[PDB]
Formats: sequence, structure tokens, C-alpha cells
Amino acid sequence: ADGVGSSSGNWHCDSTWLGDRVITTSTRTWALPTYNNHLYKQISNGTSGGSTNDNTYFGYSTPWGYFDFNRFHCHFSPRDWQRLINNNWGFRPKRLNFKLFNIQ
Amino acid sequence: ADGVGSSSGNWHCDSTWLGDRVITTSTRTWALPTYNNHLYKQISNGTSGGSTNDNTYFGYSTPWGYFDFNRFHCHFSPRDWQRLINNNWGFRPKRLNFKLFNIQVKEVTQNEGTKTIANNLTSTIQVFTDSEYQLPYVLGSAHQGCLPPFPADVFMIPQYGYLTLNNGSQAVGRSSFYCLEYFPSQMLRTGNNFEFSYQFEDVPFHSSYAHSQSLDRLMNPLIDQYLYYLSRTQSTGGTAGTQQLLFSQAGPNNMSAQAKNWLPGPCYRQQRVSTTLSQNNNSNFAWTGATKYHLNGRDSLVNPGVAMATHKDDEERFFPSSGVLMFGKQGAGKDNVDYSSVMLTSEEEIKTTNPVATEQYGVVADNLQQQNAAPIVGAVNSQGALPGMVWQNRDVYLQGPIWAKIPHTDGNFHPSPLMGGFGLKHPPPQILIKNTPVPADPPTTFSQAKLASFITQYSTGQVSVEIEWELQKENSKRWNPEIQYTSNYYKSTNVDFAVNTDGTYSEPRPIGTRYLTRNL
Amino acid sequence: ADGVGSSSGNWHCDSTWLGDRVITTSTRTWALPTYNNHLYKQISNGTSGGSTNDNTYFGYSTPWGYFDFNRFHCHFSPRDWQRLINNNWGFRPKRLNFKLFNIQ
Amino acid sequence: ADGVGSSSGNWHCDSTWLGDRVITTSTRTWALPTYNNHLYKQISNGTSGGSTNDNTYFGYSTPWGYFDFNRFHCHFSPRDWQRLINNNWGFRPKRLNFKLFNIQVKEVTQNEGTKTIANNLTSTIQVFTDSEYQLPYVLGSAHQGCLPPFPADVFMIPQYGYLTLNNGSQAVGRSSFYCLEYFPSQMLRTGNNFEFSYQFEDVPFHSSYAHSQSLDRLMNPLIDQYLYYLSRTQSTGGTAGTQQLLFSQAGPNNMSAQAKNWLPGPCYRQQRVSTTLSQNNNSNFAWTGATKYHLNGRDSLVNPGVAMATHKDDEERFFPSSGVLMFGKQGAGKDNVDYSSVMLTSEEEIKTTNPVATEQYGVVADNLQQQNAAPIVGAVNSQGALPGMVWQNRDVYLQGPIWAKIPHTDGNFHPSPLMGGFGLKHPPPQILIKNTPVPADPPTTFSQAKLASFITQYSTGQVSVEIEWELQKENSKRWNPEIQYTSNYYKSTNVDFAVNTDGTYSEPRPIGTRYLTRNL
Ligand SMILES: OC[C@H]1O[C@@H](O)[C@H](O)[C@@H](O)[C@H]1O
Ligand SMILES: OC[C@H]1O[C@@H](O)[C@H](O)[C@@H](O)[C@H]1O
Repeated sequence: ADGVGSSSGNWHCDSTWLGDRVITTSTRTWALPTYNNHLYKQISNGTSGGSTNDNTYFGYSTPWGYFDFNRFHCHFSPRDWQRLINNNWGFRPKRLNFKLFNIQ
Repeated sequence: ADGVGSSSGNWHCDSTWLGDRVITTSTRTWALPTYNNHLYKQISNGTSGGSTNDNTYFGYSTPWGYFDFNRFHCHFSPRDWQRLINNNWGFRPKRLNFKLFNIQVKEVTQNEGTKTIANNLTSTIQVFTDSEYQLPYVLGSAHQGCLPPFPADVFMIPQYGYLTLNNGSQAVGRSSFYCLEYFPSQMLRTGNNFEFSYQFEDVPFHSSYAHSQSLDRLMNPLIDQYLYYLSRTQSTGGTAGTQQLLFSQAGPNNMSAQAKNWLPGPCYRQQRVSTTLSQNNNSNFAWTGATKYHLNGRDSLVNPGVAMATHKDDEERFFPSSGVLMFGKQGAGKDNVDYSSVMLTSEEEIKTTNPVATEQYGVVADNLQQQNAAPIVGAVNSQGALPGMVWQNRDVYLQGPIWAKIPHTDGNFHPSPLMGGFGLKHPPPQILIKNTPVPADPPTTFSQAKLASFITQYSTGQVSVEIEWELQKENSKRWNPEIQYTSNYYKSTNVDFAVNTDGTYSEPRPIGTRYLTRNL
Repeated sequence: ADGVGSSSGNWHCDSTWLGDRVITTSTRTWALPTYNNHLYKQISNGTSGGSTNDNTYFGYSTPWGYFDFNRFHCHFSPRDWQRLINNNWGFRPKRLNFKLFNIQ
Repeated sequence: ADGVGSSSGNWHCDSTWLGDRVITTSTRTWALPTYNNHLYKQISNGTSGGSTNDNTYFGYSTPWGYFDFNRFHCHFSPRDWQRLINNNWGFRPKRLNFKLFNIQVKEVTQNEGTKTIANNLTSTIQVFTDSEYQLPYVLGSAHQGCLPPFPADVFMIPQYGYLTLNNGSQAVGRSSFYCLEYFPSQMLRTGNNFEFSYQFEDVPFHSSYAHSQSLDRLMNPLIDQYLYYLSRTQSTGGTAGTQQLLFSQAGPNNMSAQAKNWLPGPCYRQQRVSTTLSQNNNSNFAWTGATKYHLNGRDSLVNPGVAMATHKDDEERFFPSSGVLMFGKQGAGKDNVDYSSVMLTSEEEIKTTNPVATEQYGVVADNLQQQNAAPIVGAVNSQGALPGMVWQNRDVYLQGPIWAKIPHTDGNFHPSPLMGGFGLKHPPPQILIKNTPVPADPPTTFSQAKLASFITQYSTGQVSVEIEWELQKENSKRWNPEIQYTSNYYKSTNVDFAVNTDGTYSEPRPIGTRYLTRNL
């Protein structure tokens, strides 16, 4: 069972090269602050200031944060990238699996 | 189930002597700090400074720490070592079992000048083993930081770093960088425990015994040999010295001339240093007159060197300069400490099969004789392996290393460590451990820069390592009593191998493993 | 059945990379002359001539010829050698198969 | 069993018309020489000579030859082509079958001035196919060397070479070298035969038909549209021209103003050249005024270009400079041959859905109007694809290529060849063939140098290629008679599509595939 005195999961970083599949995995440690003092806030930029008409926007900034893994260097070491680009014509993602654990 | 209020495991220290097995176990308490503020750091030393070309290095120092149990005194009490070396010809490890348990993790903070420490229940630690030997193997270099010899001491886990190819202080193209967070590891909170098992690959018994016969004396003292040797090349007793070839059978009278099947082990000479000071030369020859090997433009002192007898008969005072292992007495400084502080080990017992470290291997001819030219025989300082050659490995000690990792290479010759030990192609996996970093409060506005501010933290806990040793029982028909390792009978200020008035454990002398005799 | 009007075998050159095996094959065209007019001949070199004592030999030269494939470049294209040395720590031969065919 | 005295296969030429399938087959006799004296040779052309930067290349010419059947006239007699184009809307290939048989191999020698040729029974040939498309695919570039149109001719197999990345005449790092002996191939003596089967990937029917409606006339001529357009921006009939917006429904009166769902196909303009000479300008604009595309610093003429109508109504004499395929009449020189020798193909039938090659695609506005500024409308010379746009592919011809290989790339837009044909991602494998070299007598003393002296040799034999075509039958309610392809009724000096007095077969005119009509 879960508790304050038992870890939620384990650290994992690997590249498993098997046949035509390569399974890359990465684990990181993150810190999530409190944004906007827990407020949604209208944010906007008008042409009234030094801004031009091209740079104007209207939107909202939330308290919520989000994870972005969308860059390759997250999932590949420079060596794992070298095996990839040297030996292979093409690659495409199949499936991903995502985990939060060990929350302080 | 695990929890903050239940212990992970139990304390165990024993030696279980059963038949041909002895299972030794040890438990210690450790404290693992935070190294490098959770940073990998290039470290290097160039010749630009006062350093020479020999002392240059390039490498990385990690945050990770590691356990080193590689010394014998970790697994044996001085009494358990005495049962071992007195009653047994040989021993080799079979399997080991290793445990982390009872993990406390504590955050320490500074307020003005006062320090305070408090449990952090939710913090973790990361522990993996390299089973596939995919890391620089840092054990077997005889570094400090082993579990204490005495079970009541708490020890500090050493930092893990490694060295890589260099040119000067600069790195070459084949230099490798290993990120240790890139392995799978297990993360443990205060209720979790870590364990794994390991099984040693079959390895020849360390031979603990001395030969009761020297190598050249294997002959029968009573009987002559049917072989002949060339005794005299010149006419004897005649008024003219006209040469004539005369032959003789060797016998009890001249044994040095008999034909022999075997030759002493290989010889790579050392410089001779006398403990009596007035005998040694006046100069500093320690580095200059040293026996060195030259590898890639760097002269590396040869230490301890190939196994070779320390000194010949009735010379106690001489020892090879780099030839012998040297252990310090308790509380010995690290720099230019006097002779009285170190404990010099000595090999008496390999004099039979091995040459003396400080003397020539032998003598060979330098020329082809003629009626005109006299024969000239040169000395052999260095001798590699020859067919029909036998030698003994260096003796293991209670303070010395247990094993070393045989490098992975195309070829090797008699792969046994020169420090003594068990050469292993797949030694016990080295166990890496680190405190998982906990960030200090991040800013309220996002910034890409990585978080450099962490909570000061350290973890403590209990570690158990249990090795199963296989014994080779002594079976011998010797009539007269053996030499044994015995503690001193006469009174002493304080007991040997025991704590002093102030609580400091100390080992008085190095204890070699070979008191028993065999026939060569 | 064999005959003057049917080929004995087929041309084959490949490198088949499968798992931990690589099967390399090579086919060449050879021409075998008639040596020594079908004679065994003593051949020797003495120190009598300008030769020194180190260069002297005694032996026989036969009519027979022989095949030597013993060099790597016979069995690997420079690309097949590149796949080999870049991706792999070690290699050792397992078995070979050898053929003469299409004899004119 | 095979042997020197039994034939490998039989002659076959037919067209089997059954239902929706037509199986056409052809057999020819070929002669394959020895190219490059059995050598691979770097070939290149630099700008150092009179060449320009556009004409530079780097590549290799091999000994290997190859079969090219890629032209229609190989697989169809002019009558079989007439049944096809008259009775059928569309056709696409299904599968082909290919055979080598009846192989003679002959060695020729020179003695003084007299030549003699004699069978070599033991010599072989090497034939492989690239099934996996691991070679430069040299077919589809409309090179010469196809099987003759007329079955009685013997043809010479063309040499195989390929081009690779270059910078000037020099080769860059990504330049590839392909050794063709490095594939598995089959070696055939005079009794052996070679065969393989191939099955075309599903491909849209080539559309052989013309539209009976222009694209803009799809409207009902009787009825008005309920939509309105802006007819007049100015007050009409008044003494003052003060602007007023006035709207109107388009109808039979003004059709050009109606709202339409679809737009003509894309336009990339060509220069207009008139067959009547006095109308064309006096200068050489052929290269200078040409429509070119600029790729990697090299200007490459756009030929034939995107499918676009040759000329508009009641202009016969104008044709786009590079826009049309151009075939030569029998016995036409390769350099600066007069207009009367070439046969210009023309697209009449795509005028409905496609823009004229020599005129603008349309007109768009160049400015935002104001009371101060007058509206200015610019011409659109080049127009890419827009939504709601329809076009016809270029018409295949009896002399033209059947297919081309769709390059392997991340993306393509409507991958159909601009020469016309069937774009295929995996076209028929190109078949390579070579004479296995036979050495001339080697020296009697060994020498490492490769053997440069070979027996002069060549091989001949029979080749059969059989393609199964799928037909799309014409089903139409049209009342009045179609246009058909008909041979001339009036008397002639010699029959069209038949041999002349001297034995030379000739094709009088290119025969386009679309005589039938459909509704657009
Ligand atoms: O000056 C004596 C010193 O010489 C150096 O070359 C060496 O690094 C030291 O170990 C010591 O031998
Ligand atoms: O001088 C006219 C020539 O100009 C060159 O640039 C071109 O290679 C030729 O095709 C021809 O156009």
C-alpha cells in the first residue's frame, strides 16, 4: 500500500534497442510553484503602448502548469541519437507511457 | 507492510563456521552526504602548474557515492581471521548478499548561527548496481572509505568519480562521459529496503601456506644423479694449464650443480632500502632510483610490483623500495609520515619459489668464448616468463584488498592482482547511492535556468554484506608443530585489536595469511 | 543434369545482416594458367651469389595453383566494413562455404 | 532437359482481347555487346570546357546493359492501339511477365583483315533484376534503346550508367558508387532461360477520352441563377457619373458572369512559338526566352511541363516552346533537324479543364481601390494549386513512355509523370544483363595486376515481355457518332505504319489516346 514512508515508483532511464523498436525512457525531478496566487488573469497587449498592430494579443494566464517533453533531446542521449541517425533511414513514434511519482 | 514506524531489517554480524564453508556477515551504520551540490564536474590536472607530466589527469566527479567493502577486515574479526589462517590452506569467495535498510533521511538548515536537523519523511535515495559493468570500475584501486574494521563505527560513503583518456589536462576524442542518472535505479523512502545477491565466478583458491621446501632443494640428499655436468674445463694438478673437458655427477657434495626441472618465478627488480638509516645512501633516491614503468610518455612507479621475496635469509632490515605493501598505524598522517607510523608487510614465505625483490634473477653469458677471449657473464635484472617456471602470488592481508577486476582485454598473463586478491572478470557489482535532490522554493515567474538552490540534506542507514567463503581444509602428515598466529603472552598497556582508553580501535600489525606449510 | 550448355551455379555477392550474424559472400572470375610446364622444380638460393646467409632458401615450386581469400577486403565492401566497425565490439568467423562453378 | 540442341522457349506475339482484360505480348531478338571492356568508368563533364554550369554531371558508366520496354509501341501494334483508344475510356496495367531464352553467345576474333565469328558454348551471361529498387532507376527518362516497334527488327541493348551528386565535375561526399556485380544474379549458358513475374500496384486508370463540356459551361443554358453579382459600379444613363452599386442575376445573356463551383487546373506558362516562320520574332529565344526552373544553381528547361492545352480555338499554328512532346519521323538526325522531321504532339482535348500553355491563367487585382486611385489588375502567369481545382493529365501516345518511378520522398502532389504515364512507387524492376568476361591467356608467371586482356565476345537471344492490361469499357448514351482514329481513305505512295520499299518501318504520326467523349 501507499504511504508517506514508501516510494511511489523507481528511477528509469534507458534506451532499449531491440529489432526495429527502440524504447527510450527518461526520468527527471521537477518543481511546480504557485502561479498567479491561484488566480486566472486576463492578459492582453494593445497598440496603445509602443506595441504595433502585429504584436497585440488577448488571452488568459492560469495557475496551472504543464509538462512539455516535446523536444528530442529529452528522450535521447547524444549517443542514442547517434545510433539512430547513423544506422536508420526512418523512425516514427508508436506509443508513450507517462508517470508522476514520489511527490513531495 | 513497510512504514515510518517499522524497521526495515535487523542487525547482523556473525561468522558461521560449518564444514568447508564459512559465512561471514557484517552490518554497519553509514552517512551519505550531498556531493558537488548535485553536480557533475569536470576535474583535471595539467602540467601548467607545479605538476609534472606523470601526474596529469582528466575525469569527472559525480554526486553519487558508493559502497566499498573490498577489504578483508570488513568481513572478518581478528579472531575469525585467526581461525581462518591457522586451520586452512586456502579460501575463496562463493556468493555474497547485500542489504540497505533502516534509512533515515534528514534535512539540516541554518538559522543565524544555530544548526538544527529534522526528519524528512518523504525524501528518497537512489540506489542502483552496475551488473553489466557499464561504468568505470573504481574498486580494487585500494582507495579509502571501506566499511570500518570495527562494527561500532559509523562511516562516511565516499564520492564516486572516474578518470578518462587525456592529453595533458585536455580531453581527447575518445574521452567518455557517463551520466549516472541514466541507469535504472531504485528509489527508497524510509520504509523501503534494498537487496541483491551475487555469485562469484569460479576462481582458484588463494593459497595460504608456505612451502616447507625451497625450489632448488627438491632433490634427494642421499643419492647421486645419473646426469653429468661440466665440472672443470682445465687440466687440474698439472704444471701446464692446458684445457681439458672433465665431467662429474652432481651429488650431496655439490647440490648447486645438480640438474633441476624447474626455475624461480619471474623477476622485475626493486631498489633496496634499509630500515637502519646509516646504511642507506645520503640523497633522495625515492623517486629517482625507483623502479618505474613507462606508459604513454608517463613514468608510473611500479607498486607493489610482481610478487617477489622481500629479503633473503638473515636480512631483516632490507626491504624493496616500492616492493611491499605499506599500511599505516591508526592515526597516521597522509604526507611524509615517519617510518614508525607505517606497518611494512614482508614476504618471507615466497623465498622458496620466488626471487628476492632486491637482487638479480641470475647471470647469463654476454659473449661467445674463444681461446683469445675470456667468458663474460652478464646479470639479469629483469626476467619475463620462461617455460618450467613457478611462482607464488602475493599474500593477502587482513587490511588488504579482497579482489580486483581483471581488465577486459584481448590477453593477459596469469591474471591475478599485484596487490594480492582474487582476480575476477566480473567482480561484485559496485553499488552507487545518492540523495535525490529536493529543490528549494522556485520563483513564482517561470525561468528556463535550471534550479541551483536545494535543501541541504543527508541520509543515514544500515548496510549488511554477507559473503559465503569456501575453505580448503589442511590435511598434512607433518610430525612437528606448525607455526601459528598467536597473540602476545606478556602483559600490555592495552589489548591488541581492541579499543584504547579514548575509544579508538586500532590494528597493531598486518596479519599475513600464510602460517601453514606444504611440500613444494 | 550437368552439360556443356547449362550453367553450374549462379553469381552471388551479398552481405546479409541478421541479428548477431552477418553472412558475407563473394563471387569472382579467375584464370588459372599452366605453371612450370607441368613440372615440379627444386628452387633454391645460396650465399654463393650476392645473397647473404639470411636470404638463403631451399624448396619446391609445383604446377599447382591455390586460392587465397585470406584478406578482409575480399569478403567486405567498404560499406559493409563500415557497418561492422561502427556498430560492433567484436566479430569472429563461424563457418564458410566455397564453390567452383562455370568452368571454361 | 536443357541442352545446346534444344530451344529454350517459343516465339510469342499476340493481343488477346477478353472481356475487360487485354493481354499483349511481344518477342524480339537482341544483341548485347561488351561495354567499356568490362570496366566501370567514372564519367563527368565540367564547366572547364565549353560546357556551362547547367550541363555539368558526375556519374559512372558500367559494363552492364539493360532492357527498356517502357514505350507503348513495344506492346501494341498500331491496330491493337486502335482497338484500345476507340472502344475504351481507360486502361491500366495489371501484371507483366518477362523471359530470356534461346541465348547464343559468340566469340569474334581478328586475323589480319578478316573477321570470323564462332559459337562459344561454355560462356555465360549474368542477368539480375533489382526487385528492391536498390539501384538508380534509369527508366522513365525517355531514353532510346527500347524494343523496336516492329517485331522483325533486331535491337541493341543499351549501356547502363547513372548520375550522382556533383559540384562542378567533382564529386561530393554523398556521391554513391554502385558495383553491379555486387548483387545476386543468375548466370545462363545457351540452354538456360530466365523468367520472372511482376504485378503492378493499384493505379488510377489513364483516362482516354475528351470532355464534351468545357469547365465553365457546365451551367444550364435555359435558367437564370438565383445568385447575384456586381454588374455595374456607376450610375448608368445619368448626366453625372456618381457611383452607385447595382447588382444583377447572371443568366444565358452573360454566362461569363455566373458563379461557378470549379476552377481550371494549375498554370505554369510557356513561350509561344508559331509554325509559320514570319510570325515568330527574329532572334534566338529558344534557350533565352525559355521557361526554366532553377534548381541548385542550375537552370533546367521545363519540359514538357505541366499538362496544359497546346493552343486555344482556331489557332493551329502556335505551340508552347517546351510544352509539347516532340517525336522525330523515321531517320531524323539528332542535332538541329528541321521542323519537317519532328512530329509535334498537341493537346486539343484538355482545353476544357486546362488552361492554354501560352496564355495567362487569369487576372488578379494589384491594389486596393480608392476614390483617388483607379483599380489595377495584374496578370497571373504562374498559378499553383487552389481548392476546387480540376485538371487532366497529359495524354499518353503510342510512341510515349508507359510509366515512371515516383521518387521516394516525404511528399508529392498528384504524383503523375509530366511526360504522361502511370506514376508508380514500385515500377517494373529494371533488368540488367552483361556478358561474363572470359580472360585471354594469362602469363605463365604470376602477376598481381588484374587481367586486362579478354576475348572479344557478344551474345544474342530472344526476349519476351507480356503485359496484362485492364480496360474500362465505354458506356455512354451519346446519340451522335464519336470521333474515331481512322486511317486515310485516299491512295498513298506506301501504306502507313508499314515497311517501305527498302524495308524500313516507319510511324507516320503520333497517335494520341483520347478520341472518346465524356461529360465533364
Ligand atoms: O622530487 C621527488 C618527486 O619526483 C616527482 O617526479 C614525483 O611525482 C614524486 O612522486 C617524487 O618522486
Ligand atoms: O545558346 C543557346 C544555348 O544556351 C545554353 O545555355 C543551353 O545549354 C543550350 O540548350 C542552348 O539554349
